[PDB]
Amino acid sequence: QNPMRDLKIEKLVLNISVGESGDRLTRASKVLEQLSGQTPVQSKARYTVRTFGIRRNEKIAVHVTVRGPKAEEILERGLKVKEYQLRDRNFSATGNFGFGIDEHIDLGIKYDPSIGIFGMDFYVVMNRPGARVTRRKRCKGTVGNSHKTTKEDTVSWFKQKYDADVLDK
Amino acid sequence: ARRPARCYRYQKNKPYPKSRYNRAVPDSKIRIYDLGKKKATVDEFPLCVHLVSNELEQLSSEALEAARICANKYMTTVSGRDAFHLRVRVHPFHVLRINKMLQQGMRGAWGKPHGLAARVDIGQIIFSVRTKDSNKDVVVEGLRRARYKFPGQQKIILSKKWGFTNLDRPEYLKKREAGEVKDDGAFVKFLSKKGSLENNIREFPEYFAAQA
Amino acid sequence: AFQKDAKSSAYSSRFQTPFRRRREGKTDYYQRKRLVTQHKAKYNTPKYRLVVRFTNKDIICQIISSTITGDVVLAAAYSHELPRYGITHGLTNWAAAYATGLLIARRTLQKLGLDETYKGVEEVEGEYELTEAVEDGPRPFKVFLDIGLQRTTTGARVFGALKGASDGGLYVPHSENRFPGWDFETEEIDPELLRSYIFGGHVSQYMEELADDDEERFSELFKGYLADDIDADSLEDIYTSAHEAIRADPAFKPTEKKFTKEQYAAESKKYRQTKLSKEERAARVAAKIAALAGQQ
Amino acid sequence: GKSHGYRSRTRYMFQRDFRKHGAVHLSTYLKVYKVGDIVDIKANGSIQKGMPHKFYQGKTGVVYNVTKSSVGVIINKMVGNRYLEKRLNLRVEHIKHSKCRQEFLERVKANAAKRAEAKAQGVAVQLKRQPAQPRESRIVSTEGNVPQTLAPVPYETFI
Amino acid sequence: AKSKNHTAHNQTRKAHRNGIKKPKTYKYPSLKGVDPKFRRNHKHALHGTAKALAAAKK
RNA sequence: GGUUGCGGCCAUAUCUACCAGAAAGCACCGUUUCCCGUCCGAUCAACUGUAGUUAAGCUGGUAAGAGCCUGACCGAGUAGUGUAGUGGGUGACCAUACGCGAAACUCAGGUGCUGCAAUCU
RNA sequence: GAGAACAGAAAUCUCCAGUAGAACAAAAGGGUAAAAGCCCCCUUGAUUUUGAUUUUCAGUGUGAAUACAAACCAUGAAAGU
RNA sequence: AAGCUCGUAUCAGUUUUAUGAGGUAAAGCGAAUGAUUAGAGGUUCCGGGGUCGAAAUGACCUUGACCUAUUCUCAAACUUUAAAUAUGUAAGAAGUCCUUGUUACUUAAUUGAACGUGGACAUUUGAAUGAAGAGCUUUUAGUGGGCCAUUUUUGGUAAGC
Ligand SMILES: CN[C@@H]1[C@@H](O)[C@@H](O[C@@H]2[C@@H](O)[C@H](O[C@H]3O[C@H](CN)CC[C@H]3N)[C@@H](N)C[C@H]2N)OC[C@]1(C)O
Ligand SMILES: CN[C@@H]1[C@@H](O)[C@@H](O[C@@H]2[C@@H](O)[C@H](O[C@H]3O[C@H](CN)CC[C@H]3N)[C@@H](N)C[C@H]2N)OC[C@]1(C)O
Ligand SMILES: CN[C@@H]1[C@@H](O)[C@@H](O[C@@H]2[C@@H](O)[C@H](O[C@H]3O[C@H](CN)CC[C@H]3N)[C@@H](N)C[C@H]2N)OC[C@]1(C)O
Ligand SMILES: [Mg+2]
Ligand SMILES: [Mg+2]
Ligand SMILES: [Mg+2]
Ligand SMILES: [Mg+2]
Ligand SMILES: [Mg+2]
Ligand SMILES: [Mg+2]
Ligand SMILES: [Mg+2]
Ligand SMILES: [Mg+2]
Ligand SMILES: [Mg+2]
Ligand SMILES: [Mg+2]
Ligand SMILES: [Mg+2]
Ligand SMILES: [Mg+2]
Ligand SMILES: [Mg+2]
Ligand SMILES: [Mg+2]
Ligand SMILES: [Mg+2]
Ligand SMILES: [Mg+2]
Ligand SMILES: [Mg+2]
Ligand SMILES: [Mg+2]
Ligand SMILES: [Mg+2]
Ligand SMILES: [Mg+2]
Ligand SMILES: [Mg+2]
Ligand SMILES: [Mg+2]
Ligand SMILES: [Mg+2]
Ligand SMILES: [Mg+2]
Ligand SMILES: [Mg+2]
Ligand SMILES: [Mg+2]
Ligand SMILES: [Mg+2]
Ligand SMILES: [Mg+2]
Ligand SMILES: [Mg+2]
Ligand SMILES: [Mg+2]
Ligand SMILES: [Mg+2]
Ligand SMILES: [Mg+2]
Ligand SMILES: [Mg+2]
Ligand SMILES: [Mg+2]
Ligand SMILES: [Mg+2]
Ligand SMILES: [Mg+2]
Ligand SMILES: [Mg+2]
Ligand SMILES: [Mg+2]
Ligand SMILES: [Mg+2]
Ligand SMILES: [Mg+2]
Ligand SMILES: [Mg+2]
Ligand SMILES: [Mg+2]
Ligand SMILES: [Mg+2]
Ligand SMILES: [Mg+2]
Ligand SMILES: [Mg+2]
Ligand SMILES: [Mg+2]
Ligand SMILES: [Mg+2]
Ligand SMILES: [Mg+2]
Ligand SMILES: [Mg+2]
Ligand SMILES: [Mg+2]
Ligand SMILES: [Mg+2]
Ligand SMILES: [Mg+2]
Ligand SMILES: [Mg+2]
Ligand SMILES: [Mg+2]
Ligand SMILES: [Mg+2]
Ligand SMILES: [Mg+2]
Ligand SMILES: [Mg+2]
Repeated sequence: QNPMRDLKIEKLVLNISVGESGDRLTRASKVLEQLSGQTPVQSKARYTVRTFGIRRNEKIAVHVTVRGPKAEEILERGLKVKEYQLRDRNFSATGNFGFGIDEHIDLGIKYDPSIGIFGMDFYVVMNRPGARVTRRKRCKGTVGNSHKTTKEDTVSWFKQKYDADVLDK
Repeated sequence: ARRPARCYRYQKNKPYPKSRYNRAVPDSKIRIYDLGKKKATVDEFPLCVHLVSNELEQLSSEALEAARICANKYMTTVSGRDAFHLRVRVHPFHVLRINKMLQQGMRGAWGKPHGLAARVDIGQIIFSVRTKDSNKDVVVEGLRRARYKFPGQQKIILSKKWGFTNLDRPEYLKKREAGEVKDDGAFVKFLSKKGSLENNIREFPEYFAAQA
Repeated sequence: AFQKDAKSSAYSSRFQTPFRRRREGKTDYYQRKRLVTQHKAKYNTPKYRLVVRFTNKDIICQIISSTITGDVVLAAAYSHELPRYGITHGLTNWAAAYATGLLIARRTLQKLGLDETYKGVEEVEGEYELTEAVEDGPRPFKVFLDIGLQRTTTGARVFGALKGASDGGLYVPHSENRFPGWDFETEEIDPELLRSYIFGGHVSQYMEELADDDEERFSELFKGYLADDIDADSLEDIYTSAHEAIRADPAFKPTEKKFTKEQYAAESKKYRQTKLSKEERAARVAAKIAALAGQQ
Repeated sequence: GKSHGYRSRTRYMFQRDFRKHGAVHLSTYLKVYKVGDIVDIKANGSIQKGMPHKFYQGKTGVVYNVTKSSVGVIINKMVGNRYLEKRLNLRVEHIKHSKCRQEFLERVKANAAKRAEAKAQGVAVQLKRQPAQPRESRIVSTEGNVPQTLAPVPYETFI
Repeated sequence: AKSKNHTAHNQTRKAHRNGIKKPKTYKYPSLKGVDPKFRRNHKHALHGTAKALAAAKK
């Protein structure tokens, strides 16, 4: 049947990819600090593209992964700004999805000119329960087909709760 | 600017091809190994006549070209440029070297690549040709003509088989009018009696009658 | 799986499968080697490992040696034996680890003959020591802690099995710094925190801080300590007497059975599918070949 | 220049095996060797410590010593017109007990049991090994087996 | 100059005159190389059993 | 017989797709006070065996499946090769004599066996 | 490969597949997957004393390595290395 | 050359029996790496063109790239497999087995490990053939330009190279 297959939201990952380091970076990760409440993590540039103004290991972007009800909060608060409208793209065929928004302020952050404005990549990862088989140390293993998170199967969960829209075909 | 074909005729030295340690080698004078109507379906041309090497020797690319050209140039202008299919059955991957130039200290003779040649066996096929049995004599004399471009003895033999397939005419006509042979390009594919029964039947729906 | 997935003939053909017990993720061989293998000058002297394995809420302590024919078990004491010693709940806990590692310590020491010798620390104040050398008499039984795949974390509960197996009198070399009460910030152990843990004083201190600040949860968990009414402060003396029971009778009463292998054989053989004959296979196939042909 | 290094020329010889790579199974370490055990040497490339020289690869020897990870193996190496004894220090991963011995033991022990049973039965023991003897007389029956007449076959092509 | 660089020619001929002599086995090989721990004790395990065959012989 | 913990050999055990799985054991699962670890109690630590489920992990079965393994009236006594001749041939090369003898391939059978200890309608 | 604002073939974020198709100063060849690779933490065994061995070989020297003994140490819960 | 100690005790440019190692020949490329002829069939946030257009995350023809299942040809520095010839060790008295001393090494443990005392078994005492025996030491000559045949084989068009 379907007793122990839910669709939980595993984690939500906010991502601010900003093409430089230094001050403007710390202001972009000060943003994510007050949204998540957790202290967030920074990403070094893989190589030097020189037309993106990035050097190898220059600490370009920032992100944070959030789990539990703190996600559904920020998912909804971000799903607001999308007018509860997503696309058929935005959904991986592995059962997860994500969107993006300019103006982090468009969810209740005030403005605070000493900080500034940044757009965010929102990414929401889904799995059913029992997916720690693929995570735990001992006896790791991949979860069978019936229980896997698919695309057609997550959209059917995404319209059901939240009432929102898939929209493109 | 080429050394006479005598010097490189015999198979004396180890096969030494273009390689990560060669790199320096010229372009083969033969390029195009299939001629005539080369999409022609397996049943279109039954007849096959090979050119067979009777020696253990070396054919140069530039000979392979000149015989290819020669034979085809005839075979088309008698029975027509769609009448047959000419498959050069050997490739020249062996790099020939030349040491270009009393004296003194100190000689070293390793060659820079002078050309390429196909190492052939005794009874190894140079040319294969398929046409309809109607066109036999034209093909044969066409191979008999390219013969003169090759050093040393070679022979032409009517194939026991059906075109370029691996089946004899009767054994092929067996699997053909039984449901077992399906067209692919110029060649064919065959019904496996092992593997997934599902797409075994997706392919060869002609089969699964068990009749003509 | 997927379409652009689905490994080829090649990939399979050339694949090299690991060991079964690495494929099942149960055995880290790079460690197993370095544990089991014996000094070649000590010949057939067996190397004896103490295997400590937590299931979900049960504990295993096995003293094992090794053969090319497979490993051999000296003796084992599981936590789920702990009721006969008067522990009916929290058998997955640090103080049960200690309890189980001390049962396994005496049990083996019992069956060997070193039982009256090498009694370990009987007072169990939780001070840091390892069982010493009897002068003019056999050396203690030396057994090595096999942690399995357990992450080694200071205060983790595999090292409860340790402390109890050491305090049982077995020789199990080890250091302190993985014992709860080891200060990160200094070289110090505070064995008072370790004695509390040995007796469950971190679990008993939980019930108290629970009973008055949440009774909804306290319904849920400790529910057995209600229905049997063993309250928070009563815990330390549950264990304190459990050791008494332990060193009293280690002897391993086996289960009473109730039925037999033949019975368990038949009742289980009910449920397994027997393999098809090739004749049976030639049937279904020839049956499918009749089916799908002839306009399906 | 010419090159001869310690592993010079060991390319395929010390090559691991097919599908047999990766850390070695435990019974290799579980074996016991005492002095005077007759061992085969084959180097296992994945274990670089205590590894034999390419020469001794395939050479059988007698262990003269037992240390922590290693058996000392004593092997007689011909140099010039004589043999020289050489003492190899080999890690267990390259050493293998040799079966050349066992069949001779499984014979000796057989001869004692053959002998005692024979003698206490009586004389007539035959315990030396005779090599393969000529065939004894026989009559092959024609019955339902009638000689099949074959002939050499003509020339054909089928290319 | 330019004179021949190397050969093994004839060299087995000379080798076989006096003939590739077999290694010459003994009982009681020397302990050379044997571990010092084993040997040091084994000294007393031998010195020890020599006294025991003196007293016992009386 | 089933399952677990420790294994040996390391695919007849791995791969894909399905179906079935009583009992027990596993498991997934609940919690965050305590030792402890993370950006994130996801992993790791800890407490509860309580609140739930065989959904998945696990085990079995299915398939002219892939792979793997085994055999041989397969390829084939073929290729290669030790030995011989004042054999053949302008040669290239080839037969013959006394021996050894493959490979991919073709067909067929098969799809983990088992050591210790515990436990189980 | 399927995904995510500016973001483009290349920035950062995610899941799936992945027997090594990578990495290990350099030549090449071997070897390695809960590693031998990547990150981290702790360190100085790149230390002490004298012998045995293996390669090259005359069985000399040199270079290089291997396995012990006697110390003093490092790391780790520990076997160990 | 000198002998020296011994005398069927060992001895062997050989076979056989048992058991090792090897990666050449061959083979293979609808197996890995690499090279290579030809078609056939799939595919797209999408390589270039063209056509309908006021734009397609348009629709079509096109040509590329890709992907699948096939096809001709290949390797000294490629390979799953893998010969022949050659090559290691064994075929007993220094053997096999029983009892149980020594020890400072080793084990939880007289447990081991090594060396033994004492004890049972010697007609074929443990394959074939051969042996003008076997073992052993000192001392010194000439030599240290080589060349040839068949087979394997490198450079060279080749050479009485
Ligand atoms: C049997 N082998 C033959 C061998 O017999 C020989 O043939 C000669 C051929 O060379 C002679 O002819 C040639 O040589 C003559 C000098 N001897 C001068 C004339 C010229 N045609 C013929 N007159 C006789 C054949 N049997 O040379 C050719 C060959 C194939 O090698
Ligand atoms: C040297 N030329 C070729 C040589 O390359 C090889 O050719 C094979 C040929 O025997 C195979 O053919 C064979 O193998 C099939 C696959 N198992 C099945 C049966 C048969 N068709 C072809 N599949 C591939 C060619 N390269 O063997 C044949 C040949 C003529 O000697
Ligand atoms: C009888 N032993 C085997 C016999 O079982 C059979 O072996 C094949 C084996 O050659 C195939 O595999 C072989 O060929 C592949 C290339 N086509 C590469 C891998 C190689 N082991 C295996 N996949 C199936 C066995 N039955 O054919 C070869 C053999 C040696 O005769
Ligand atoms: Mg995995
Ligand atoms: Mg030749
Ligand atoms: Mg040749
Ligand atoms: Mg040459
Ligand atoms: Mg050849
Ligand atoms: Mg012409
Ligand atoms: Mg000059
Ligand atoms: Mg010159
Ligand atoms: Mg000609
Ligand atoms: Mg002629
Ligand atoms: Mg580890
Ligand atoms: Mg410490
Ligand atoms: Mg060189
Ligand atoms: Mg090998
Ligand atoms: Mg390899
Ligand atoms: Mg591996
Ligand atoms: Mg390894
Ligand atoms: Mg080293
Ligand atoms: Mg006999
Ligand atoms: Mg000269
Ligand atoms: Mg000279
Ligand atoms: Mg020179
Ligand atoms: Mg149940
Ligand atoms: Mg949880
Ligand atoms: Mg945990
Ligand atoms: Mg199910
Ligand atoms: Mg299964
Ligand atoms: Mg199959
Ligand atoms: Mg076999
Ligand atoms: Mg046979
Ligand atoms: Mg056979
Ligand atoms: Mg031949
Ligand atoms: Mg021959
Ligand atoms: Mg001859
Ligand atoms: Mg003749
Ligand atoms: Mg013949
Ligand atoms: Mg023959
Ligand atoms: Mg199977
Ligand atoms: Mg993975
Ligand atoms: Mg590899
Ligand atoms: Mg890995
Ligand atoms: Mg792995
Ligand atoms: Mg030294
Ligand atoms: Mg040296
Ligand atoms: Mg022989
Ligand atoms: Mg070859
Ligand atoms: Mg092959
Ligand atoms: Mg290939
Ligand atoms: Mg080769
Ligand atoms: Mg042999
Ligand atoms: Mg004899
Ligand atoms: Mg003599
Ligand atoms: Mg002299
Ligand atoms: Mg002189
Ligand atoms: Mg001189
Ligand atoms: Mg001269
Ligand atoms: Mg001449």
